[PDB]
Order: sequence, then C-alpha cells, then structure tokens
Amino acid sequence: EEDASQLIFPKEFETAETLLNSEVHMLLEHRKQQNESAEDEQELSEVFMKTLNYTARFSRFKNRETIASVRSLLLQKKLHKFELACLANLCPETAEESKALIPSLEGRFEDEELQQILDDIQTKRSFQY
Amino acid sequence: GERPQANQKRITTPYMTKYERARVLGTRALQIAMCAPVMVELEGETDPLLIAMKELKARKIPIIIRRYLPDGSYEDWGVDELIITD
Amino acid sequence: LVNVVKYKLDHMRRRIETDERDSTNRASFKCPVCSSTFTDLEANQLFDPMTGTFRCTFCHTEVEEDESAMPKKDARTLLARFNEQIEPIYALLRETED
Amino acid sequence: MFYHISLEHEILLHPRYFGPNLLNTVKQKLFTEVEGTCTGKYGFVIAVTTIDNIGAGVIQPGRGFVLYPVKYKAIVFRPFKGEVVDAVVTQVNKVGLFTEIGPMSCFISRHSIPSEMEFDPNSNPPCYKTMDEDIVIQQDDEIRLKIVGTRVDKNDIFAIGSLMDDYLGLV
Amino acid sequence: MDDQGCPRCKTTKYRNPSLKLMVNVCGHTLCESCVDLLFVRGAGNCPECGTPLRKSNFRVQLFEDPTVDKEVEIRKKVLKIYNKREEDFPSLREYNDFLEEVE
Ligand SMILES: [Zn+2]
Ligand SMILES: [Zn+2]
Ligand SMILES: [Zn+2]
Repeated sequence: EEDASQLIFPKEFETAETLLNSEVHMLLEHRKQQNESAEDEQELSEVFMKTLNYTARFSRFKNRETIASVRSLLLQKKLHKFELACLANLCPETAEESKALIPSLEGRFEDEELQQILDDIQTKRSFQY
Repeated sequence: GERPQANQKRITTPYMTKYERARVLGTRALQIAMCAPVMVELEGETDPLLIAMKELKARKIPIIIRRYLPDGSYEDWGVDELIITD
Repeated sequence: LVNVVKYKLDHMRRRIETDERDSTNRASFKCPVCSSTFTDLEANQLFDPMTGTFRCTFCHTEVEEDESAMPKKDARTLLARFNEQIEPIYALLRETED
Repeated sequence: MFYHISLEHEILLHPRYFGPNLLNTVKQKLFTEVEGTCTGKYGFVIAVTTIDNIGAGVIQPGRGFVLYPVKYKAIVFRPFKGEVVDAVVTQVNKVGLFTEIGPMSCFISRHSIPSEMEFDPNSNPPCYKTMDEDIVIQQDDEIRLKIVGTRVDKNDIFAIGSLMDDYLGLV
Repeated sequence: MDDQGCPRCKTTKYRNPSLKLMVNVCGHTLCESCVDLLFVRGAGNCPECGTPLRKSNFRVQLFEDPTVDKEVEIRKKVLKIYNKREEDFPSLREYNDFLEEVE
C-alpha cells in the first residue's frame, strides 16, 4: 500500500522529482506560446485550458529563478521529496502550521530552526501580481 | 550495442535469400495497398504484387533486414547491401 | 486440557472481531428498482445537478440505502455490545482458571 | 502530487501519414494521444516536456501499422494516501460534499462534516453555513481537504477526502 | 477501568486487559481503538465539547496510568506554567508563606 503520512512510497515513486503549481504553469505557458506565434493547423482542447487556469488559480510565484530558490532551502535538512513540495507549494506561514500538514514532520528537528527556514519562503512569496 | 554487431565483422555473404525475398515482396505489397507513397515512378499499373516487384529491382525500398542470430545477438542488412537472386 | 480450553478462547474472541471488521467496510448505496449494489466511489458520476439527488446508470431511478443490517453509524453499537455479553457468562469460568 | 519522470509508450502511425519529415509527423501525433489520459502506474499525463530519444520502426506481420518506441518525459499526477491539497467545490448535496481537484474528482462524506455546518435546504443555493453564519462554503469556493483513499479508473481517478480536519475552510 | 466510560467504540476494554490507552490536552482518556476509529470517521474532536487534535499529542501507554481523573490533571497543570514559577518567586520571597498559595 501507499501512505503519504508515513512516507510509504513504492519503488517507482521513491526518488521522483516533485513539481508545484507555478512550475507546471510555467511549462504549460510555453505550450501556449507555440499556439499563438505558430498555430500550425491543429487545435488543442478544453482540457488544456482548464488545466492551465487551475494552476494559475493556486499559483503564488512568478519568476523562474525564484521558484528554484524555495526548493533549495527545504532540502539541506533531514526531510523528504514529498515533504519538500508540501512546504514550497502551499507556502506555510507559522512554524506550527508546517507540522499540522505533515504528520512525519513533528518527529524531526525542533521548531527553533524551522522558523528561520520559513523566513526565506515568505520573503520570496509574491503577495501581489 | 551489446547485441547488434553488424558494423564490425559480418559472416554471412551479402546476398538475398529466398526467404527474405518473400517477406519484402509481401510486406511492401501490403503497405502500398494501404495508400503508401511510391518510392519509384509509376508508369500505369494497379497490381499491388507488381508495384512491390518493380521497387525491388530499383533497390529503393526503405527497409532494413534484422537477422536475429540464434545465440542471442542480431545483425542488420540493407537492400543495397543484398543482391537479389533469380 | 488446560491449554486446549485457552486455545479455543483466543479464536472465539477473534472470530467476532474479524466478522465485525469485515462487515463495516462494504457499501452504502443500492437502487430499490433495479437492485444494484453501488459503492461510495461512484457518487461523482451518479449525481444529477438538475435535481439535487442521485440516480442510476442505465435508468433514471432514485436510490436509497443498502439494506439496513450491517453495522452502520448507529447499528454498530447494537452488534458491538454483543461481544461484551460473553464476559458475564464466562467470568465464573475465567476467574477460576486465572 | 505533480511529478516529472520518464515515460515510454508504443505509438502506432498510419502508413499513409508519412509526409516529408517523418520525425515531425510522429511528434505531432504524440501530443494528440498520450495527453489527457491516465494510467494506474504513471498517472494523469498532462503535457510532454522535451522529447528524449526516438526508436526505429518495428514492423510486425498481420499489422500494417508502424511502431516507433518513442521515449520522452511527461508530467504525471498520482495522489497518495495522506496528501493535503486544495479543492474547488462543484456541487453541494445533503448526502455529501462534491469537490474536484483539477481533472480529479473528490468526495466528502456526511460523517466527515462538523455538526455546525449543517445543510440548509431552505435557500435555493446549497451551502454549508454555521449556526451563527460565520463562514459560508458554497459552489465555486477554495477549500482544503485531506486525501483518505485513492482509486484509478480509465482517466477520471477517484480520491475520497475528509473535512472534519482542522485548519481548513476558506483559505 | 470500565467505570470511566469509552467514547466511540465503547467495546474495547472488555476485549483485552493489556490495552494501550492514550491521553490528550483538554483532559480525557481515549484508548488506541478510538484513535483509528475516529480518524476514519472524522478527525480529532472532543467527544464532549470541541477540542482540536492536530499534532501527535497522544501519550501511548499500556500500564493504565490515568487511574483517577483528579490526580492526573494536577500533574499536567504544574508542569506547564507553574513549573517555571519555581525560580522567579525565590528571587523575591524571604519566608515559607507564599509557597502555600501555589499548592
Ligand atoms: Zn437503478
Ligand atoms: Zn475505546
Ligand atoms: Zn472536552
């Protein structure tokens, strides 16, 4: 079986790279540029428009190099690839809110160091567009 | 790379056998019958068995013969590298 | 004879726990027309927004419960307390052997 | 969760659909085939990133089509048991709340809903409001839930959720 | 043991003598059966009032520690905010008279 609370992952999804909303929205934006500046002759579908709109609805980042910086500070500590995306895509505010979303986070490092880690995430968080 | 060894030393003489001539004439006749671009220039024929026969003499059929060896490896061969026998 | 009696007590106590655990997780949807047992993992496709209720697949009938007999939210207490009745009827025999 | 791994699928090309550039025909057909589908091992394929390597043409007897083992890297989406993500409310019913996370549909049972947010069938728009009318969760709202159990099915995967958890509601 | 009651399952203490019992923050005693049975049904809510239970604030034990509800609450209230008062008061007091107010 699979469990995200106890980090019970299979042999296929154990060392896989995780993606967030702004990252998928950035890769899907390049596909939209290939239809406006080229178009060719074939038309896409409604699923591509619904997926692109859903990523931008929950997106919080803008720049490309800014997104890769958030996934950097959340890796040097004793964490996991699943816990890295949960603390970067959702962008937690307080230190107690981070452990409330990941059950396997309470049994790790103390909250003295976690508060400094979330300072860099909230700094690069785009409050306005 | 661990199995195809046709770019080093080949042991079979470069000549088309009676078994390979039957598959090339049969496979090409099925593709042309399903609306396929003719490699050569058509002169006015509708027989699918004759179109594939004309392309065999012109050695313009874009197919690669993959002869599987019984030991486990395999070798590659082309149309130009195999002389037909009649 | 001492261990044979204690051997059956472990299986009789776990038989009720196994039959109860394998009965609460089953289903909770059934159409009283076509008599089709539905599950909870198909509510996203068996819903009609023009009426607010549920429907079926090959027909347009209203579904109900799923034959009230399994330990549901309220019927579980009635079947769970049946296991506690074994203690008073066997306390005279278990306290003596203990 | 959004992942990014390598996928390998056998693409069949029609013998008539060749054209001048044979490599461009296979690429244009790949985006209009593997996209929008979902598998039980990889996940919901949204789009293909960069094409890795393209195999040769495998020809089998009894099948006039041509096969090209095209290797690429496309993004997938496979939910796990215990993931906490946001959802969008689509339908509100007295039996349970109907939410959807993009191309994935969710489900929230009645027992996972607190007694404060009781269904009110009096008004026309269905919503889950409290007794003191503090928060209102109606159609097209941004809420949060926790995945309890996942399930794969052709393309529309299922993932039941819960609402009794804390730190939820309108985020 | 069985006189204190049981929340959801209600049928667990009569099945195993060496039962693993847990405690919370509001002041209740829930066994290991009520932990998994309530999570699959709801979450971490108090069966009497409304106490949220997010983090793993449960103390698992199989020795039956919460015997009397009166003596288990006074041990948690002191080791919370009253244990820190053992240093500030001696910095200003001068006789054993104010220590009776803490007790
Ligand atoms: Zn029906
Ligand atoms: Zn209990
Ligand atoms: Zn309480």
